[PDB]
Amino acid sequence: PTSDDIFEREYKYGAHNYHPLPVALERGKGIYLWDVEGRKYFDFLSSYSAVNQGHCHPKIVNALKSQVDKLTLTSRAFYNNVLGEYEEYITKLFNYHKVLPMNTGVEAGETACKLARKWGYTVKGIQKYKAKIVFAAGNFWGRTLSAISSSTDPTSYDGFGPFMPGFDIIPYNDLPALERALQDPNVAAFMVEPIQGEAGVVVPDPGYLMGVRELCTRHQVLFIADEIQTGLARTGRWLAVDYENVRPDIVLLGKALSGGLYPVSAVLCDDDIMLTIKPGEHGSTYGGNPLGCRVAIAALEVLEEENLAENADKLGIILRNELMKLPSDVVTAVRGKGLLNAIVIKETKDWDAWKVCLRLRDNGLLAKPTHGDIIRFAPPLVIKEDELRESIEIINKTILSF
Amino acid sequence: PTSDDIFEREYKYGAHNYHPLPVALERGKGIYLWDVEGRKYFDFLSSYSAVNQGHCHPKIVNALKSQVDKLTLTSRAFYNNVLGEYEEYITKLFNYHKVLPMNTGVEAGETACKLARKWGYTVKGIQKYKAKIVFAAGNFWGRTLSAISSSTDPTSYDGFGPFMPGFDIIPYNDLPALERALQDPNVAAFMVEPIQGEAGVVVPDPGYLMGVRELCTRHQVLFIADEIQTGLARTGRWLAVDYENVRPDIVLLGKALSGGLYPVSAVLCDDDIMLTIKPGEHGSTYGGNPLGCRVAIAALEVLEEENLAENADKLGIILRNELMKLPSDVVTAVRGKGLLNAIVIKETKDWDAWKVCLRLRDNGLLAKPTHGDIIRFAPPLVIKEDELRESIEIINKTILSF
Amino acid sequence: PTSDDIFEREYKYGAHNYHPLPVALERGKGIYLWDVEGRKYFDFLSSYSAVNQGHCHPKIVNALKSQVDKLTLTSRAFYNNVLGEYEEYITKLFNYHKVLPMNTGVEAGETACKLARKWGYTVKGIQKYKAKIVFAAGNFWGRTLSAISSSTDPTSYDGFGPFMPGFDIIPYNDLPALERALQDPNVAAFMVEPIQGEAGVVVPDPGYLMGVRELCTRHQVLFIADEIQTGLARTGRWLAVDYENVRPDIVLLGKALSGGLYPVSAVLCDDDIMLTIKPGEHGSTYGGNPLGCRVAIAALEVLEEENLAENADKLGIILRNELMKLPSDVVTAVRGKGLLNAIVIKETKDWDAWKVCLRLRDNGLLAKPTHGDIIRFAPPLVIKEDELRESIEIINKTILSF
Ligand SMILES: Cc1ncc(COP(=O)(O)O)c(CNC2C=C(C(=O)O)CCC2)c1O
Ligand SMILES: Cc1ncc(COP(=O)(O)O)c(CN[C@H]2C=C(C(=O)O)CCC2)c1O
Ligand SMILES: Cc1ncc(COP(=O)(O)O)c(CNc2cccc(C(=O)O)c2)c1O
Repeated sequence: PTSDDIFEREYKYGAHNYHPLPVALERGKGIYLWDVEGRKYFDFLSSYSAVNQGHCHPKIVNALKSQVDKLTLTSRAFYNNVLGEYEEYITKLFNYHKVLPMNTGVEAGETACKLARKWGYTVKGIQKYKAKIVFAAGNFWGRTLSAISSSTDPTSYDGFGPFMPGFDIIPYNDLPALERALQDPNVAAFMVEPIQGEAGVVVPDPGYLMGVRELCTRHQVLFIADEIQTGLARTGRWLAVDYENVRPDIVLLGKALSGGLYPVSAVLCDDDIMLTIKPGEHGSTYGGNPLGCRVAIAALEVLEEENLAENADKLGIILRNELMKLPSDVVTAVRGKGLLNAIVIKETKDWDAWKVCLRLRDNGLLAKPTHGDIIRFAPPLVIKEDELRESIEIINKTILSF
Repeated sequence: PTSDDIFEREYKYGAHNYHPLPVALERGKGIYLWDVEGRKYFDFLSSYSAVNQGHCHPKIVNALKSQVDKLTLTSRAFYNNVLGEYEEYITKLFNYHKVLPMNTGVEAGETACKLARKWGYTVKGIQKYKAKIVFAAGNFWGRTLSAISSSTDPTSYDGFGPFMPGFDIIPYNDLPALERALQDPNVAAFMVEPIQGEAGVVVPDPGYLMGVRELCTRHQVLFIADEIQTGLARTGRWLAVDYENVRPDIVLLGKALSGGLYPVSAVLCDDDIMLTIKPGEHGSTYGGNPLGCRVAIAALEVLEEENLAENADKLGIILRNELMKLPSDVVTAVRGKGLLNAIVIKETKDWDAWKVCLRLRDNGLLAKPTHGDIIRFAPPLVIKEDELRESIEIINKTILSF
Repeated sequence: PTSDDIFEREYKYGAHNYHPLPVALERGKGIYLWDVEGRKYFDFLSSYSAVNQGHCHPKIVNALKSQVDKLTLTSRAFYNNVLGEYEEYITKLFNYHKVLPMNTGVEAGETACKLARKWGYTVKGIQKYKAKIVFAAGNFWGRTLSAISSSTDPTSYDGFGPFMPGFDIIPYNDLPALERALQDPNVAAFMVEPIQGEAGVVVPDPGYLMGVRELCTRHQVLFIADEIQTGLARTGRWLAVDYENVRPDIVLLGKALSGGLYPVSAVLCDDDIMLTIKPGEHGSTYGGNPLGCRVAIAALEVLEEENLAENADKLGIILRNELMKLPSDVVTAVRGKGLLNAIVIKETKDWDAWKVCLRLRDNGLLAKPTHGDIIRFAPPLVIKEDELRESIEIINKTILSF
C-alpha cells in the first residue's frame, strides 16, 4: 500500500538485480504516471522506449481487450488467423520480404545472430563454426549469455561464466575499424544500434550508417540494425537509420512495437536471409501469438495515424535547444535525436545524476541516469509542446537548484 | 637560415609525414631550446620523454665524445669490450637476468612480441602460430606494420595494408576485460604502458597494475610493460610500475636511455623467457654497439646521481596543483605522474589546443597537443622549482589570454 | 678486461641471440681493429657494410663532436635547423624528390612497405587490405615480425608466431617468375636487393635489374631497391643498381649512411609516392634528429671526396681474381662486386667456414661465414692495394694450411 511498504516487500521477496529510483507507480496514462500517494509525474523514460504511444493508449488497449475474449495462444504447432495479417502489415510497412516474430528484444537479437550464422554457412560458404559477428563497443542488446558476451560493460558480463565465441568487438562510430574488421572472410554480420541508448545516447557522426552499409555490402557481410530502442518514431523517423536512407540487411524491432502492453519483438529481412532457417530450426512458445499480434498492429497504427515521428522530430529540437541553455559547469553535453535525448552531468563533490533524478522526481519528473553522470530524457511521443515546455522548466529549476 | 626558410626547405625535400609546431630550433641545453632567431624557450615536451636528463647533458656528451675516438661499431659478428659492461649495469639496476639491446622503441616492442611468441610455443606449449598477444586500446608503441596492427587509432593503421594476425585488443584500465581475454589458453602475453602517453597521458586507476600482474601470473601469461616513455624517472620512479611494486615479466626501455644522444633501446627479462631465442634468431646491426652503450651507461648514471626521480615526483605535484587552479570552462582536466602530465582544453568556437600551443610558443614555452584537445606538459627532469614556477606562469597567462 | 672475461660477462648478462666469432675488439681505425690484448686485425666484414668509410673516420667523428655540443634531439614535434639541409643534400645526390628519415635498416624497409601499401590503395586503387608486396627468396631486411614474414630462412621466422599477410615470395634472379607474379593487379610493389648479402652475396645475372624495372613499370608496380648493404660505394657505384642504369621507384639506404657512428636510415622516392603518407601517419622518435643528420652528411661527403666507389670497383677485381687462384677442392666459388665479395668453402670431414674464420682470425684477418660454407670478404672501402694484397696473402696461407 505505501511506497516504502512496496519497496520493503520487493526487497524481501524479489531478487536484487535492480536498484530503481525510489518511486512506486500504480497508474499511467499518456505522458503521465501516478504513484501510490496520488502524486502525478511526467514520464521522461518511456519504459526505455517501450511506451512511445503513451501509457495505456486506448486504441492499443481496445485491441488487447477484443482479442483476449477470442484467443490468446495456440502455439506455433497450429495456425491462428491473426499472425498472417500482422506479418503482411509489418513487412509492407517496413518493406522487407518476411518477419520472424518473437517476444523480447534479446530474442530478436538471438534470432538475428542465428540468421547471420546460418546464412554465413549455407549462403556465404563460411566453414562450419568459424563464422563471426562484429559488434560495436558500448552495445547493449539484452541479458542472455550471448548478449553479455558482446558487451564491453563489466556490469553485464563480469562473473557470468565462459563467454560465447565468435563475437568480435570494434569501437563504435569508426568506419576504419569496421573496414579493418571486415577483412576476415569469416565475418557473417555486423550488428549496430543507429544510436546507442544504454551507452548514453551516443549518436554516431553523420555518414556513419552510410559507411557501414557500403562496407558491409562490399564485403558480403550482413548489416544488422538493432532498432529495438531507436525505431518506431522514437528518433523522429520510422527507423533511426532512415535519417541516412540506409537499408540494413536485418532490422530488429521490439519495445514500442506493442505500446508496452505485451512483449512483442520482430526481426525483418528478405528471403535470401530469412529462409536459411528451415521448419523446426527456430522458434518460441509465445512468438507470433494472436494477442500480441493484435496489439502490435494497433501500436503500429497509432504511430502512423498520430504522426508521432514528425512530432518527435519537431519537439526533440526544442528539448535539446532549451537544454543547451543550461550552464556548462552543470550540463557538459546535450545529445539525441527525436525524443531520445540525454544530458551529461558534471559530477562534482556534492551533486551527481542520481541526486538530480531524485530531486527531479520531487519536482514531478521521472528520469534515470544511464552511466552515473548521464541522464536520459525520453518522454512519450504523444507529448505536446506546452507539456514539453512545462517539463523543460521542471528540469531547469531542478538543475539550477544545486 | 631563417625559420620560414627551414620550414620551406623541409617541405620541399622531406616527406610530409609530420606537421610540427612552427618553431625551428638550433640549440638546446638542459630545459631550454633556442630557435634560429635566438629566441629561448622552455622545453615542455622533452622530445617525447627522450631528454629526461635535459638537452646535451655534459656527462652523457662526454661519454659519447670519449668513445667515438675509440670504436663505434663492430657489429654483433664480433664482441666489443663495452656491451657486457653495460649489460651487467642495466640488468642489476633493474634486477633482471638479461637484457636484449636494440636501437629504437618499436624494435624493443617487436623483440618483446617475438620473445612472447617464442616463449608461448617453446615453453607454454601453444600450438604453432596460434599464439596471441593482447594490447589495450589507445596503445602506441611505434610505426612498424606490427605496431600499427595493435593500434585503435585510424591515423596509424588506415591505409596500411593487411594487418598482423594474433593481436587482440581490450579496453585500457579494465581488469574484468583482461581476465575475460586471458581465458584463451593461446594468449602468450599482455603488453601495456603503465600510463598511456600518446593516448593523452591516461593514468589507470590505482590497483590496475597489481591486477594485471595477478591476472597474468594466474593464467601463465607474460606481463610486458612498455616503459619506453614512462620509465627512467619520468613519472617519479625508475619505472612507473614501481608505484604499485609490480614486477612485469618483460620491461621495455628506450628514449631517455641515451639522454637523446643516440637511439638506444632495451628489453629486460629473466632467463626462462630471454633464452627462448637462440643464437642467430634475432638481432640488429646497431643493437648493442660500443658508442650507444657508453651513452646509455652515462644517461642512467645521471638519473641516479642527480636523483631525478624524486625531483620529478616533487615538482609534478606542484605542476598539477597549479594547473588545477585554472578555470574549468578552460581546462576540463589535469592529469599525470611525475613530469608526465597533460591538460584537456575545452575546444570551443575560437580556441583549441594547437592555438594554445602556438601562443604558448609565443610566450616562450614549447609544447604540443596529443589529440586535438589534449596538451602534454613534460619538461626535462632537471628542471628546478623556480624554473617550473616561471613556466607555470607562462602557461597561466597564455591560458587566460583567450 | 680479458677476451674470455668479456665473453663470460656477455654470456651472463646478455641475451644469447648471437654466437659471434670469439674476438673481443676495443678499438678500430680505418681498415683495422684491435682486441683487448692489443692484437691488430684487418676488418673484412666492415660491420656488415656499415663502416664503408673505415672505423672512426676523422671527418665523420668531427661532425658528431661539433653537433653534440649544440643539439641532439628535439623530436619531430618541432623543427631543427639541420634536417632540411641533409634532406636537400641526399635528395639531390640520389636524384629523388624527397627522403623519409628513419634510424635502422628494418625501419626503412617497413616505411617502404607502408609507402607501397598506402600508394597501392590511394593511387593505384587496390581495394583496402588486398595489396601485396612481392619479395625474392633469400631476402634479408631485418628482424621485425614483418621482415621475418618475407623470409625463406627458418632461422628468422621459425617460432615467431603468425606471420604478416600480403607478402608473396618468388625465386631471386628470375624474370619469368616476377612477370608471373605481377599478373595479380593487387601487387603494389616488389622489394629486391641488387645483390643479396646475407643469402651469401648472390649476384643476379646481368640484365636482371633492367628486367625488374621493365616488368614493374609495365604492371604499375613499385620497384623497391634495398640498397641498405649494397649501396654507398660498397659494390663500386653509389648504388649497385647503377651498374645497369636502373632507377628504382624507392631506394632504401642505411648502415654506411653514418659511417657506423649513428643509426641513420633513409627511404628515397618521388612525390607521387612519398606524399601518399599524410602528416601524423608515420614517424619515429629519433628519425631525422640533428646529430644523425650531421654524421650522415659527413659520411656521404667522405664517400664522394675520397672517390671510394671507384676504389671499391678497382680493388674488388683484384680481390676476386686472386681468390679465384685458390684450389677448387678448397674454394668452390668466388663472387661479388666492388668490395662486397664471398667465397664458398667446400665443407668436408675436417674443415668448414667457421674453422677457416677462426684460423683467419689467428692470422690477423676478421671475417664471418654467412651460411656455414660461405665466407664474406668486405673490407672498408678506404683500403689500399698493398693492404689488400697483404690481407689476400693472409687469406691464401690460412686457406692453404688445412
Ligand atoms: C538496443 C536494445 N536492443 C535490445 C534490448 C533488449 O530488450 P529486452 O530483452 O526486451 O529488454 C535492449 C534493452 N533495453 C534496456 C533494457 C533495460 C532493462 O533490462 O531493464 C534497461 C535499459 C535498456 C536495447 O536497448
Ligand atoms: C610508449 C612508447 N613505446 C614505444 C614508442 C616507440 O619508440 P620509437 O621507435 O623510438 O619512436 C613510443 C613512441 N613515442 C612517440 C613517438 C612519436 C613519433 O613517432 O614521432 C610521437 C609521439 C610519441 C612510445 O610512446
Ligand atoms: C640488405 C639488408 N637490409 C636491411 C638490413 C637490416 O638493417 P638493420 O639496421 O640491421 O635493422 C640488413 C641487415 N644486415 C645484417 C647482416 C647480418 C647480421 C645482421 C644483424 O646482426 O642483425 C644484420 C640487410 O642485410
